[PDB]
Amino acid sequence: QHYDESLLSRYYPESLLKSIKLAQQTIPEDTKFRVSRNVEFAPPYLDDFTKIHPFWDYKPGMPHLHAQEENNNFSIFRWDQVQQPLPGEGNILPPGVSLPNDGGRKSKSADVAAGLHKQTGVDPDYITRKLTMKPLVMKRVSNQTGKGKIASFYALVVVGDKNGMVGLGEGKSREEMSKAIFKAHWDAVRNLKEIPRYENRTIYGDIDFRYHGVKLHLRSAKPGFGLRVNHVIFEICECAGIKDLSGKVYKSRNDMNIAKGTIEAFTKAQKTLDEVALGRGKKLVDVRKVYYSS
Amino acid sequence: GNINNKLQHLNNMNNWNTQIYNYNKNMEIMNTMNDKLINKLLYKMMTLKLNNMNINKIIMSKTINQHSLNKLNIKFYYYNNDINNNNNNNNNNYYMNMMNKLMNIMNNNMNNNLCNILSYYYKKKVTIEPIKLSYIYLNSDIFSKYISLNDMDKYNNGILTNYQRMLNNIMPKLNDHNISMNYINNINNINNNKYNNMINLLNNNNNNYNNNNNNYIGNINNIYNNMTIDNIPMDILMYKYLVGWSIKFKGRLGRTSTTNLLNGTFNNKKYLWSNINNNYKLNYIPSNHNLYNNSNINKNGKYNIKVKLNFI
Amino acid sequence: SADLYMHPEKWKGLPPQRILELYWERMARLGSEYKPNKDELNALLTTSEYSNVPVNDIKKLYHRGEQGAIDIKGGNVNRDNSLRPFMFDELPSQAQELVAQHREQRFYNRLAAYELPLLAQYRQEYKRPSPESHPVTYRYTSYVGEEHPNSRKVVLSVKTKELGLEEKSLHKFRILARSRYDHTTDIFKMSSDKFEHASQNARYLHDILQRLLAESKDLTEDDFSDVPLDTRHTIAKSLRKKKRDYEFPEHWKRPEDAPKKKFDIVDQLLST
Amino acid sequence: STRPYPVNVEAVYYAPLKLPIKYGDLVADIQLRSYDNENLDFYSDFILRTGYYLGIPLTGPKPLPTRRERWTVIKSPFVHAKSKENFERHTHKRLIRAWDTNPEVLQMLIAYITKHSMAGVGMKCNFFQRSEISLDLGSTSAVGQKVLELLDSPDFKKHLEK
Amino acid sequence: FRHLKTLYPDIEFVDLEEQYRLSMVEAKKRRGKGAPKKMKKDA
RNA sequence: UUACAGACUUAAGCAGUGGAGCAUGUUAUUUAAUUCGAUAAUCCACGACUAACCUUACCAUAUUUUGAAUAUUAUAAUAAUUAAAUUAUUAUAUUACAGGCGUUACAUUGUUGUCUUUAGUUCGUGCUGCAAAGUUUUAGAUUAAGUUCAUAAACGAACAAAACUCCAUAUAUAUAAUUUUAAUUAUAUAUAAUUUUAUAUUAUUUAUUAAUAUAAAGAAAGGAAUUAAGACAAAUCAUAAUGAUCCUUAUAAUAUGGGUAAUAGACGUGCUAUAAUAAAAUGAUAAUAAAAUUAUAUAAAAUAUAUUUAAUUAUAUUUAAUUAA
Ligand SMILES: [K+]
Ligand SMILES: [K+]
Ligand SMILES: [K+]
Ligand SMILES: [K+]
Ligand SMILES: [K+]
Ligand SMILES: [K+]
Ligand SMILES: [Mg+2]
Ligand SMILES: [Mg+2]
Ligand SMILES: [Mg+2]
Ligand SMILES: [Mg+2]
Ligand SMILES: [Mg+2]
Ligand SMILES: [Mg+2]
Ligand SMILES: [Mg+2]
Ligand SMILES: [Mg+2]
Ligand SMILES: [Mg+2]
Ligand SMILES: [Mg+2]
Ligand SMILES: [Mg+2]
Ligand SMILES: [Mg+2]
Ligand SMILES: [Mg+2]
Repeated sequence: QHYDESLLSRYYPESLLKSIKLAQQTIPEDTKFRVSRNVEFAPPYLDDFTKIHPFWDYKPGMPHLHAQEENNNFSIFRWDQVQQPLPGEGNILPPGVSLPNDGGRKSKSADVAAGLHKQTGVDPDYITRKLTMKPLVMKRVSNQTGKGKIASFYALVVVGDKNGMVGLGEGKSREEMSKAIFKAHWDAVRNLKEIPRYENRTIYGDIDFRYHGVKLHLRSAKPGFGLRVNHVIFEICECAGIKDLSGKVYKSRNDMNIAKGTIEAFTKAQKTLDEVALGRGKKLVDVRKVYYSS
Repeated sequence: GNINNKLQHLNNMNNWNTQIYNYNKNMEIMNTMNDKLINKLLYKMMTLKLNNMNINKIIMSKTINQHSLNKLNIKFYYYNNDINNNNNNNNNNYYMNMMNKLMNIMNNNMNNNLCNILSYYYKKKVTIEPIKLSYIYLNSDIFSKYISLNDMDKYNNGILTNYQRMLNNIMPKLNDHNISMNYINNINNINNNKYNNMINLLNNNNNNYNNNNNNYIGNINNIYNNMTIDNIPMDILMYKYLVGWSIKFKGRLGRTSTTNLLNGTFNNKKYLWSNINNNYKLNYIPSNHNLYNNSNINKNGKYNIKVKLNFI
Repeated sequence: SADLYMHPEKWKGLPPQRILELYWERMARLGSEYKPNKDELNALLTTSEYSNVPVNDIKKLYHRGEQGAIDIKGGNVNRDNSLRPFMFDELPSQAQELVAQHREQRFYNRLAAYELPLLAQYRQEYKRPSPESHPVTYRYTSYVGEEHPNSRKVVLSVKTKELGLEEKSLHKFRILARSRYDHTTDIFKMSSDKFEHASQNARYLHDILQRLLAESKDLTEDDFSDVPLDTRHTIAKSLRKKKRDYEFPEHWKRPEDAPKKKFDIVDQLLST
Repeated sequence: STRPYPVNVEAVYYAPLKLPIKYGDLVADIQLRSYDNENLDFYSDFILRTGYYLGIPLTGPKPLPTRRERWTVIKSPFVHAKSKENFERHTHKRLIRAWDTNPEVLQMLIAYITKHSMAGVGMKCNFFQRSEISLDLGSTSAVGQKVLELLDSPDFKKHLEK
Repeated sequence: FRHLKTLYPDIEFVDLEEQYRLSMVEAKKRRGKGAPKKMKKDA
């Protein structure tokens, strides 16, 4: 289409009007333009080509194959910065990717909390604020293969809220011990269980429990007695919220099997007074508690 | 589509470092020899010293010699780590560091610019365009030269456990499959936006005899409605994301030892799920892969650094 | 102005960035021939606020250089950020090559849109040389942007029957041309690259043409009418080119078997 | 009213326009050569656009037969002449012809397309000038000179004496 | 490279290949493996 | 130590090798020197895609000594700079050296030869075992073959693939004012198959199946590249490059000539031949190609001589056209 100078003079710069006038006197109005399917001269988008893009066009003053300035008339005298910054926002961050501005600030507890919430539905706040994690076993194991000995890091950890909820988790990693502990912490939260506690301080009576080769003899204790037990059992009691306990381990004292045996004993070897009362149809009275009641 | 657009494929002319055709074959051989010699000379002009203990090594890629009918343009990428004044002040605005002095003799110096000297060597107008790369892992040539020449104290007694870790956290591990599928969806959207524009411009009628010969659909604006420079160009550009990188070492660092570091993807799925077709550079190197080797000399002798990058 | 950077006396009153740009231009354009100037330093001190650089430092930096800045810094130990993480702010060098390709395309598109149309001012109507007054054709060759020996070559070709020679003189002309005349096409072609310049070679062929024509038109002594034209050179050339000199027999054509256009009412109705 | 896109901008998005040949006087042959087709074809398209505005009827780009050069090497540096690698180079060729144009306009075409040439493209131009039989003012070897000098030197004159 | 010290006096270029060679010469001198003094024609 | 499967391995067919002469490489020996490798597969027309001189690395004789480099310090000749000194260039001289096909591929870079494993590794999550560990159906089916498919407390991801490609082929569009003509072509772009469908038969895991045939549609029948690991401390320091060690009036440099071409035996690889399903002549309106080459050139036609009517073959004379669809 041929347009009058008035219309074209309200959209295009004066410097380009003469070229438009000459083209409208050389190309007849009845020209039937054909599309080339061999050579693509024009870009894949529409452009009047009246403005120089700061990125998609050659930089004015920069030397290049098609620079029209004389070699003594270039205007780039500083070379410490990139001449043509990326267009638009200034980045090419893929959709769904985040710029790693800060590195090394993640909290392993928050990383465990986010993953478990997405995989199991547990509350992230409880994991990151209410739970305490304590490593119990940290060693290196090895497998003999045709290529050679392959070492692995093994971590056994216990987590708990100090208010009845405790869990045991194990983790393995061929790379580093930190990865093994992360997996163990992840596993421990998934294995969280509630353990009965008498007066939220001790166990109900005494426990004689056999876990594989470990013989566990645990006795309930008076208030203010403290924890007088194997060091492995001590850590578990701290996480679980047991304050008073006495005990002795016979036969095997393998740390791993003491920890698992203890967790099993606290759940499978205890019976609350309420459960005993209901099962037998009898009333069970704590004499010490009644003595100080109204 | 991919090879018919300047933003979706690498021109085969770029596969060669000397881009020339002369009817006079002897002059072509001479120009080729001059490009190798100047490339060597430029490599010797990159090491600069301010004081005995301030030696700035600029890492330069190989030169791209664009020989047209009227001029020769020497394009190269360079990396420089400004270690002398890397402050937050504007003191650099009141003096020319050594790298600026070096770059200003290429074209700006009015009396002894390197372009005029070379213009007599080549008997044609010559221009030099240095292009600064801010990271050393954006060009395989610069990356290999840096390791070979600057990271020797890290792999001369085996590859440091920290050195390797840094060479593995350079880039976040982008998911090539979703990036490849995002690219293909954008192409389909652009292709379906133009077909809809024409279908509408035809159904609306924008000589019946002439309605069987001409193919002019109508106003350029309507055919390209909603296809501008602000949304089409950056979405179709290829080789925009580093998705893989392998750094190898070899030589004596009393027997030669080779250590190989491999991290990421060395393929492109944009070619599988779409009609887009891959192209081999020099007929043996896939377009996505850029491989370069750099050697240096230590107390024991020669050792080679072989780096390969996969940009999709 | 282009020469402003050479006149630091005239920088006073310019905006802050312009003065810094002129300070950077004088250093880049002079290089080793750069000598500190008071006027230049006076203007740079006026930019101590645009850059927030202490007015004292400016003076040191202006006289010391990079070393001065290293002292102001207090040390020369800057972290080695060679393996720093990528901030998705720059493009790979291979993608920068595809952007350069597109910068070139746009450069040519802009020339075709607004620069080529201006060439229509130089259109000249073809002043055709009459085919009868201008029968000779001189071919010149130019290898653009190259030194090529063949650029000197000039070729001269003319149809003998357009030379205005009588019958007897035309025969003598063709006899004396020998291998340079092709009877089949009637073309007399001679080339010369003996001299170093094409103009010299063009004159040489022209002079030979005048000499050959004069001898052919001087039939006072010998006309060489007894001597028949020798075509052995042309025959040898013909044997090296394949001759497809066979056409479909006319008595085999069956025009009555050709498809007959059918009647289409729609096309017949769409025309009215 | 939308933004008007004039015919000059629109032309860029379509195949280059060609002017009809009236007389058929071939005035120039432009042959372009490259080791790759992409720049060769793009540049050829640009020449047609330049010629149209200059008023030059142009034909082409006619593709001429591609030349193939071949080299066979032995991959090993010293021995093992049984494994040989193949290498090749292709010269791509295009012919653009100009008709019924004055010499001055033809020189403007060559000058402009030379100023804006592409990397790795070569150009040969054959110009054809029709002239009159008789013109006004028209349109010794080093070895021979030395021979005369040598034959006059005493080492040769001492024998030529008769 | 030898012409660069006069074309661009302001800039100080370093020839790493030449510099490497000179260090290897000094090292051999320290190990006693230096080169014998060359005989003079006058002798 | 068992059982599987694969190839591994023969046969058939065509022409050969092994025999003669010659060509060529190697060995051995000789020689002033017969330069040096490579030298089972994976050397032996190999390095070498051309050894009269050169090439050349060897021998004889004669000759050169900071030598081809960089720098230092002097001396000059020269041009600028600066008020005669400075700086530039050049030459000479000076001393660190330069130079070395000298040694070491078993000290190296790089490259290459040969074979072999290459539906396999690692990571994430899940699950089993107190645990080291395992991840289970399965020693799955099928194919010439990862070939194709199915399946299991496993499920994914990522690389090792394959494919996606490129070539060829068929077709379409564009380009050529169809005398640069081969339009029966040239070369850009695009499409096509990893073929598809129906029916009968035989097997099956019998069903929505394979093997088969039959019918129909189709131009459709062949290739390349495509990477990971390891080994022989396999070849190369003689394509170039590096360390160590050795030579420095000589193990460096130049010239003349010679040698690498020697000859008892032996070996590899070729050529020619030992005649009639095969050799030799002759075949001009000229039976029928493709791919290459021509500015450090390709050389037409013609004439002359061998040489005879002429042709043919060889060379000389002359140097047409073309630096090329
Ligand atoms: K001889
Ligand atoms: K060996
Ligand atoms: K697992
Ligand atoms: K034809
Ligand atoms: K010889
Ligand atoms: K016979
Ligand atoms: Mg001639
Ligand atoms: Mg003949
Ligand atoms: Mg021919
Ligand atoms: Mg034999
Ligand atoms: Mg000799
Ligand atoms: Mg010799
Ligand atoms: Mg040495
Ligand atoms: Mg020697
Ligand atoms: Mg368990
Ligand atoms: Mg050996
Ligand atoms: Mg020999
Ligand atoms: Mg024939
Ligand atoms: Mg002849």
